[PDB]
Amino acid sequence: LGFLGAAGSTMGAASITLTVQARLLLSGIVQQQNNLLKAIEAQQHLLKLTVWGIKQLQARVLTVERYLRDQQLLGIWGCSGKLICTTAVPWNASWSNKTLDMIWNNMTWMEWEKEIDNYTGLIYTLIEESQNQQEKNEKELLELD
Amino acid sequence: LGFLGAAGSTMGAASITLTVQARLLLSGIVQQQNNLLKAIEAQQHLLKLTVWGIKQLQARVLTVERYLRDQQLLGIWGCSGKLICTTAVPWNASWSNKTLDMIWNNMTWMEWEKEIDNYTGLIYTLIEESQNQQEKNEKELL
Amino acid sequence: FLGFLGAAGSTMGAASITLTVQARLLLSGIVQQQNNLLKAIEAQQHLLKLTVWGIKQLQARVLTVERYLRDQQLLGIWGCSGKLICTTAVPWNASWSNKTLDMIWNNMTWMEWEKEIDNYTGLIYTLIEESQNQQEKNEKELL
Amino acid sequence: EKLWVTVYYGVPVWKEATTTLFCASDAKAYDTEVHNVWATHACVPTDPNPQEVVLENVTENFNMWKNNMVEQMHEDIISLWDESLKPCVKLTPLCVTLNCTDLRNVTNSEGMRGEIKNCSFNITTSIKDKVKKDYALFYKLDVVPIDNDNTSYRLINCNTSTITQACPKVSFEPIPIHYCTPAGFAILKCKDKKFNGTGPCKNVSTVQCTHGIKPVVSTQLLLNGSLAEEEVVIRSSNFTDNAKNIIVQLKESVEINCTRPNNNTRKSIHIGPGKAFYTTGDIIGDIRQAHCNISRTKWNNTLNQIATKLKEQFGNNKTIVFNQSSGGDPEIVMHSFNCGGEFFYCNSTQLFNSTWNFNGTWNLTQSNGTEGNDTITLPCKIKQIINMWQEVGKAMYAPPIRGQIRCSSNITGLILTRDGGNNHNNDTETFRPGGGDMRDNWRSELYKYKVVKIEPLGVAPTKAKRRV
Amino acid sequence: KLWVTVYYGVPVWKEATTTLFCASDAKAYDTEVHNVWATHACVPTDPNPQEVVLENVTENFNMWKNNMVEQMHEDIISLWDESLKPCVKLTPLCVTLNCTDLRNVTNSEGMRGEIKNCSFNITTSIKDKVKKDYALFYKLDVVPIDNDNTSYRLINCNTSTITQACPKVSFEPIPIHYCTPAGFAILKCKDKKFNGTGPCKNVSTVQCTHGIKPVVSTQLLLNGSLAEEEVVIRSSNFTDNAKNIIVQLKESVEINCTRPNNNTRKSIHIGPGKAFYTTGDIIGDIRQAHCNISRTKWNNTLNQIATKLKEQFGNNKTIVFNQSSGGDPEIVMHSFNCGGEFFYCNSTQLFNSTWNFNGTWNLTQSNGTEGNDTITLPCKIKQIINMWQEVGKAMYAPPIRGQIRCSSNITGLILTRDGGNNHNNDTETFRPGGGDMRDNWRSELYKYKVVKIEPLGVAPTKAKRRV
Amino acid sequence: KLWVTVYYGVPVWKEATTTLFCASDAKAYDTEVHNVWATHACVPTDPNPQEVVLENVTENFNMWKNNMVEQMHEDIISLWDESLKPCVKLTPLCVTLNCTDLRNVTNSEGMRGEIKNCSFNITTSIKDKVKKDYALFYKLDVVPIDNDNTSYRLINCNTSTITQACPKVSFEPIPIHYCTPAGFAILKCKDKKFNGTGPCKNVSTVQCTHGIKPVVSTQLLLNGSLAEEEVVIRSSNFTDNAKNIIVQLKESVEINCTRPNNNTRKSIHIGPGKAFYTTGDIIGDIRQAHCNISRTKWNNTLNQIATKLKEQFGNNKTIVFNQSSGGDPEIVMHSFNCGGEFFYCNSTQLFNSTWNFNGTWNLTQSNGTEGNDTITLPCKIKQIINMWQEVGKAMYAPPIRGQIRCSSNITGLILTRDGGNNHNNDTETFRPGGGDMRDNWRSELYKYKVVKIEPLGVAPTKAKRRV
Ligand SMILES: *[C@@H]1O[C@H](CO)[C@@H](O[C@@H]2O[C@H](CO)[C@@H](O[C@@H]3O[C@H](CO[C@H]4O[C@H](CO[C@H]5O[C@H](CO)[C@@H](O)[C@H](O)[C@@H]5O)[C@@H](O)[C@H](O)[C@@H]4O)[C@@H](O)[C@H](O[C@H]4O[C@H](CO)[C@@H](O)[C@H](O)[C@@H]4O[C@H]4O[C@H](CO)[C@@H](O)[C@H](O)[C@@H]4O)[C@@H]3O)[C@H](O)[C@H]2NC(C)=O)[C@H](O)[C@H]1NC(C)=O
Ligand SMILES: *[C@@H]1O[C@H](CO)[C@@H](O[C@@H]2O[C@H](CO)[C@@H](O[C@@H]3O[C@H](CO)[C@@H](O)[C@H](O)[C@@H]3O)[C@H](O)[C@H]2NC(C)=O)[C@H](O)[C@H]1NC(C)=O
Ligand SMILES: *[C@@H]1O[C@H](CO)[C@@H](O[C@@H]2O[C@H](CO)[C@@H](O[C@@H]3O[C@H](CO)[C@@H](O)[C@H](O)[C@@H]3O)[C@H](O)[C@H]2NC(C)=O)[C@H](O)[C@H]1NC(C)=O
Ligand SMILES: *[C@@H]1O[C@H](CO)[C@@H](O[C@@H]2O[C@H](CO)[C@@H](O)[C@H](O)[C@H]2NC(C)=O)[C@H](O)[C@H]1NC(C)=O
Ligand SMILES: *[C@@H]1O[C@H](CO[C@@H]2O[C@@H](C)[C@@H](O)[C@@H](O)[C@@H]2O)[C@@H](O)[C@H](O)[C@H]1NC(C)=O
Repeated sequence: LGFLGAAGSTMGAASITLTVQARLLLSGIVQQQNNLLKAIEAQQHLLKLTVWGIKQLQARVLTVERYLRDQQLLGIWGCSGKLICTTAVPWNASWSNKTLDMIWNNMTWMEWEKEIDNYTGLIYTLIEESQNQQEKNEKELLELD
Repeated sequence: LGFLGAAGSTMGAASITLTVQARLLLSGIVQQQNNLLKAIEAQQHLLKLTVWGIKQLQARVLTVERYLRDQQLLGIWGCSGKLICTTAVPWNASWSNKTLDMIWNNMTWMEWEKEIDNYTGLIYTLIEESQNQQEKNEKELL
Repeated sequence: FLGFLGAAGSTMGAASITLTVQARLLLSGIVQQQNNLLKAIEAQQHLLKLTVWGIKQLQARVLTVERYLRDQQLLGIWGCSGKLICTTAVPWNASWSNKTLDMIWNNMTWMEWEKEIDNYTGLIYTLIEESQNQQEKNEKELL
Repeated sequence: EKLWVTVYYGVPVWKEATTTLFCASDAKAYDTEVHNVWATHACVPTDPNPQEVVLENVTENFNMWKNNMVEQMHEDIISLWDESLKPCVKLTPLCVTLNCTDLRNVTNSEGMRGEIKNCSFNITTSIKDKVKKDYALFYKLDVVPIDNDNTSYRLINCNTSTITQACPKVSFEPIPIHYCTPAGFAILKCKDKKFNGTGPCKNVSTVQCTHGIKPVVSTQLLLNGSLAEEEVVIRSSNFTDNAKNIIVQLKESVEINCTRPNNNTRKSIHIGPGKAFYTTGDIIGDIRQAHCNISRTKWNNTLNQIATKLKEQFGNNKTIVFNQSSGGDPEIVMHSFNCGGEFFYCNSTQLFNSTWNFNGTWNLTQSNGTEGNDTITLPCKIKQIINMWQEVGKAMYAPPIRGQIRCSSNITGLILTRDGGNNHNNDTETFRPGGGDMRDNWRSELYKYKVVKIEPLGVAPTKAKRRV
Repeated sequence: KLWVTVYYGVPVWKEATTTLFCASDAKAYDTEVHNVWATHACVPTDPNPQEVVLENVTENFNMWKNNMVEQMHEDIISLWDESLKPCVKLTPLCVTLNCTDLRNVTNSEGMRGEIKNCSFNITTSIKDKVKKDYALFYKLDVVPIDNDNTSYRLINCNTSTITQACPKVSFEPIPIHYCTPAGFAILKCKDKKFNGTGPCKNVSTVQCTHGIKPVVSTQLLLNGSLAEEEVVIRSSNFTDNAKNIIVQLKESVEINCTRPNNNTRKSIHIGPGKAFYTTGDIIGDIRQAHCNISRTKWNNTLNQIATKLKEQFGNNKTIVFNQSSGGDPEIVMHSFNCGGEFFYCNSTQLFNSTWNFNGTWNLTQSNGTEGNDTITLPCKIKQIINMWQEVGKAMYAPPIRGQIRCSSNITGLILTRDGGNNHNNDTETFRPGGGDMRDNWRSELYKYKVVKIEPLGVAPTKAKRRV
Repeated sequence: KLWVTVYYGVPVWKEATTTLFCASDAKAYDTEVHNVWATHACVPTDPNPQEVVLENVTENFNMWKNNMVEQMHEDIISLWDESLKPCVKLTPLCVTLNCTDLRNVTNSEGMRGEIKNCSFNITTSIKDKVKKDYALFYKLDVVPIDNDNTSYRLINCNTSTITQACPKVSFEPIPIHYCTPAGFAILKCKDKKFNGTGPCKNVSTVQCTHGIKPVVSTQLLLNGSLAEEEVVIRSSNFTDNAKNIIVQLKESVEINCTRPNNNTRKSIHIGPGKAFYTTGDIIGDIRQAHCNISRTKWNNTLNQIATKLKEQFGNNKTIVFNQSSGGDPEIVMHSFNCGGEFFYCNSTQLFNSTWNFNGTWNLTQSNGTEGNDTITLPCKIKQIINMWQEVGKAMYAPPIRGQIRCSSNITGLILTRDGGNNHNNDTETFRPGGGDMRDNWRSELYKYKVVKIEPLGVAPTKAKRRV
């Protein structure tokens, strides 16, 4: 339930309000359903070393891996909070030529990130290192004074 | 170590003492025994088999997700930080119309959950939806 | 700059800047994340059922997950969960290595420094937990 | 005019990805401790309320011919069958010369010519000191003639494989299986009422779990599968290539009443330590050949439909011809499938014997009473031994089911092969029934689905900036 | 006016079932026992066990419905299956046997064929030549076929596969601390007296269970635990007769058991390198295996048990200890494993005591310390152990070279109350029971209940979000 | 006054032992050829490995106590066992064999009786007929029994169980990358010359080992890694004797090896679907397998190794290169696998030099191919190969159709310093060694070591908390 099926809508309207409500719905749901089924089956003890059981165990690992890598990344860039955080990293001129309206009201999320793929590693690295190190230095200076 | 010793005590007795501090130590001890065990066995390599290798592996899994599913809950309502955190959700009198004396100085945590068992899921979902309203207010402030 | 633990030969101050890069690869598991995606086979045929490598790879995954989970749990128990760097109310007892900050941040490397402190590592960690418990009791006194 | 990088979690963004799948069947299947069912033991509970969020303004591309899930679950059910029969008896000692009678007797009208066989022999059990003469019953399909001495015979795949009987208790009724994905992954559903199986799909929704899919395996005729919507739909890798099989999904379910009208007493000979070879004891009453009931008009109407469809695909001014399989392994030559566990090889010659015309295909068939459309009866056989489709090795024996057996499958699909014979200036297109490939029988259920991982991380410029 | 407040780390548990792992302290592993019952997989135990006391707690306990009893049952089944899995199947030795009387008539010799020197023909790795040879078998192992006053086989050969237990693997019991994973806890009922299931007022909690020796024994409990201050009777329904009666003793009764023979351990090469192990011969007199019980001590314990059984079924009823009714050898005769060797001991002497409520009187001891202090249990020996749950999967115990000497501690009983026509008489006829390993484990895990830990909690407080 | 400051992601590592996974190149999967005994399970190699260098670091190494050697040793053993375990057991074939030394006395032929046309009687899948079937074997596979001129069997029957390799699975080794799970790292010594134990001048790290081809070779290291500017000699104790001496070469020596026989593979069917693969016959003339080796190249290589050995055992020394003393063919006669067939080559020619005190230094020159007539290696074939550390579990190598062609590069030598009573002579002798998969692993893993990365860190800082 609450699966983000608003890929067709551009970040112009859905991202501002509709997606965040749906995202909170999905995060709570994909947590409630998965762990509900897990608890029920674990009590039943039907789970075993059987072929299907090793498929379930492999998937249980993948869920954990995906969730943990995501949360790690988020915490490694300070955004341990909610789904929307604003970094102090400027937008490089190398990726541009699109107006705020283009990026938001005209470009769908799937289409937008499909042009940033050549720069995804650079953007993610230059976010985590910049803001996190700078904020650590600031905290240290404030505590010293 | 640091196991639920105050579970026989009432909600308030337990809260003013062990729940705030001993339980924090209990989570640390849970990590300490895991840190020692998961290391020493890693210095064995006779582990990670099937007859007991799968048993311990399944247990380690179950610990992992059983802890994450709670971290996730804390994340969905924003309480990823302090173990004790309040909510903007008003406690509806419909859920147990009893005075705070009967709630804390009387009911113990174990019997408290049984009366609130029907409310549990309802309240947990209400807390996250209230967080969404607060997040929209935060966007307005931004 | 340095791809990985380049600041290993560097002192305390130099290694602080690259901490985020070294902390991203803790659970990144980039080599393991992609399975046989190029050949469009998941986990090389679900680890070929339970082949010798299948077991080895699956076990290596849980260790990356539990090791990071344990580290994050430690961060959580002392409060500074999300924060990579956090101050603590624990005064630094002068007994552990009587050295000036200059010698530490400008001369002593992190790898060489965590051979001295190994003796008192657990002591220090528990001191941090009790200081957080003291902070919680002080908060209860305020309430 | 300053834009800063802002991290957004939970962006509606997915990418092509292949992953592990896990089964989910039914709570009712667990109820009554059926156990024998070889597929529901480790399945998780199906969510009673499915989640089918619809996608709007989306035209996702789909390639069912390049579907991961197909191969994934193909090897899954290939291994799943192997694990089920792995603890069961290996019928290695049975590879012996057999003294086989006429039927059992000449107590004679006579529609049989050897189906009972009454193969007798001398075999050794776990007691490795005494030969133990006895006898069992086998349809000619399982007894290969040897030595041409007259009554010398041996099991069909003794010199090519190892025959393992299924554990008698093991029941072989498929139950709906809902593939579900680990979180962070989703299944995209191509909910268009008409899909070529290739190219972009406009009407599109998604599910965290596939709809119920019985892993029914059948050749030529798809049984108890899925129905097409409003129109019969034909999907091929390359229609103009002859080698490519042709998936034909019917929009109409056709009832096929298959039965084994022989009351059978079942005898369990003990061979080896606690290992027991289950075989037929005898047949009570007359033996009647297994038959299947097919409505003539309903089938001919479906024939008209698929014929018009193949004309539309190729040339609307072509003659269509329907022949039977050229030759090869029995599975492809005749419609074979499991019924209550016993396997029936029905000579579906009559099913594909009608040739239509571009000039023809003008009207449909209307029955004038029950005796008008007297249901066609298909000559069906029983093959107890089945070699794995992929490898002649590890052939599996089917324990005989005691007494009466009767099934009522609904034909939901067809498998066809075009032969590029020299009929250029003839336009006479011949299509022959094809099968022998489990993957083809899964492509006919997985086409609408597609697995994509979800990467809910996203970054975009915003005038907002982190406080210093 | 109040708001719900999320509470993490709340003292709340719930009954649940979960995977549990073994833990042996690796003392056996450092010794180098070559993996006994999979000791190389048990994680080392905590140096100091923790048993936090749960004051003001009345947790209900249900030992009969406990999941641990069945989880352990299946895990122990898997252990015994893994042990025999790589071992040598004995399919070729399912043949006809030419057997002598014992070893010779140059023998007093009360034994009447317990060695039955059997000889036969076999096919070794060289699958072209027979090889006559002789090995020794106790009558329990060999069944005679056709009764032509000769010709023998093996009891389960035709209907069941036998697998010889590997000699390198010892079968000595080792303590096991079934430890629960984090987020789960084991509740420990510390009442001085229990009825199997019921509310418990003295309760504690353990991260791992106490060390447990998974011994499979029938009609007796060996190397087990001791009750507190009083013998305790436990049964799901004492009022019905079909259910077994679990008894736990307050004191231990030493059981000196030994095979007093020097045995040469001949090995026969069968197939490609697979060596079937047997007994060459027995140097010296063939003294029958026997067990030593204190006559006074066993009577005193039997009177304690009788008084407890009287309490259960009224003072009016008198307690009768009759011998096992009949059935499989393990049920009819008490049977265990000694030093990797399985015994079979006649239990008639132990269960031949009738107690009248009028005559109960006191306990009978002896000023004399010499004579009438030893109850010698006539023990026979069986190697081919039939599986307890399934007809197939029978196992073979290789003989242990030399004399095998053991000394256990009788720590309880397994009994069966019958529906006799002596109900009008008012006599409770109690007979030894066995054949179910779950009862053996119920005798240990009764005091434990598995509950998960839910640190999540909600609570109305005057506190409100600091927005 | 200072306060503790918890640091996360700090570059501190501690020597650790952990499980590692294999990551072969994407190209190996692209072939679609069935797994080569250890291949498909592996994850694909990351296009470019990260070899981040650790400047200002002097990390100590211990190649002789590295866990990875043992871990991989066990991995390669288990990988072979899993690959050949589903295949056919050749236990039914342990039968008396009637053999002719040569099918035709075509005199001529170098072989005196290598062909040994052995015809046996085997029960087929049909357990009713004995079918006399002929098959071809080498002397190394058949033991003469009964002292009869034609009575033969197999080397490992009563001794061990033979299992043939599945023909579809090939044997061409492929480069493998050992990668650690995240939070762990591999340190690579960058020192041009390394003793293998002690501090490293330049250190680097890789999350993945360089590609290693797990070739198993004796007295030689084939298709192995090379040294830098100088042949390196490593041994835990050079002053010891039993310690095998590892040598890594700086220059690769090409070795061209081929079995020059066109062979047809008869597939005899034995039992229910189990088909044993043998040799139908040899097409054309029969030529013994050989290997070609440059004279000068080998001599100059021996010159460099002899200099290195005088350096490590006193400047004034005379090193005699001799052959193995005796024992199993594995370590006496150099052996390896060419195209999935085992080759045993008598490398007596390689080490037949007495040497001079000052004869060294003048490197010999190639005055034409007539001068440097390439060294010919008398090679044999042993189809039945035995487990190196296990008496049982022997494996049969199916024959390969056609003529095999191989061209590996010599990259290393294994040596054994004998402690002969010749200290006054100062004639150091170094016999070829081998016989241990670990020795091969140590040669390629010397530069690697695995360390857990602890991101948790402590440090006093003036910074305090916010009350
Ligand atoms: C791999 O490489 C090796 C190395 O090149 C090849 O083998 C080499 O072959 C060389 C000959 O071709 C051989 O050289 C001979 O060495 C003999 C002994 O060497 C020592 O002694 C001499 C002389 O020192 C003496 O005097 C001092 C005091 O001044 C004393 O202290 C000493 O103890 C000695 O008494 C030194 O020069 C060396 O350096 C060593 O210390 C010599 O006897 C020999 O001299 C001549 O006599 C030999 C017969 O006795 C004869 O075989 C040889 O050819 C010499 O013949 C002379 O006369 C003829 C005719 O006039 C003339 O054409 C010659 O040119 C020569 O003048 C040589 O000096 C190397 O010792 C030897 N090295 C090794 C390690 O074996 C090997 O072939 C090659 N393999 C391949 C496959 O390529
Ligand atoms: C893609 O999805 C759209 C929307 O569901 C499909 O269009 C729908 O087509 C059906 C007929 O096939 C229409 O039903 C008709 O509705 C009208 C009134 O709207 C009524 O008068 C008719 O009797 C009939 O019931 C339906 O309205 C129509 N929906 C829309 C929104 O136009 C379309 O067929 C799908 N295409 C594919 C390729 O799947
Ligand atoms: C073990 O012994 C206990 C007693 O120590 C038995 O428990 C008691 O059994 C009775 C009847 O089975 C329970 O019912 C009672 O009935 C009267 C009828 O008026 C009612 O007034 C009581 O208050 C109660 O309902 C009783 O609850 C139960 N427990 C106690 C504490 O008495 C038990 O049956 C024995 N066996 C087992 C397996 O526990
Ligand atoms: C099913 O229909 C689609 C749409 O017409 C076909 O896809 C087109 O293929 C042609 C080439 O034959 C291209 O020129 C078009 O651009 C394609 N359209 C798109 C956007 O998909 C598809 O080939 C048909 N498939 C079958 C099996 O007939
Ligand atoms: C037991 O039953 C008694 C019935 O009368 C008794 O009959 C016999 C057994 C005599 O020996 C004597 O015990 C009695 O006269 C009841 O009187 C008695 O209360 C019942 N219960 C007890 C506590 O014994």
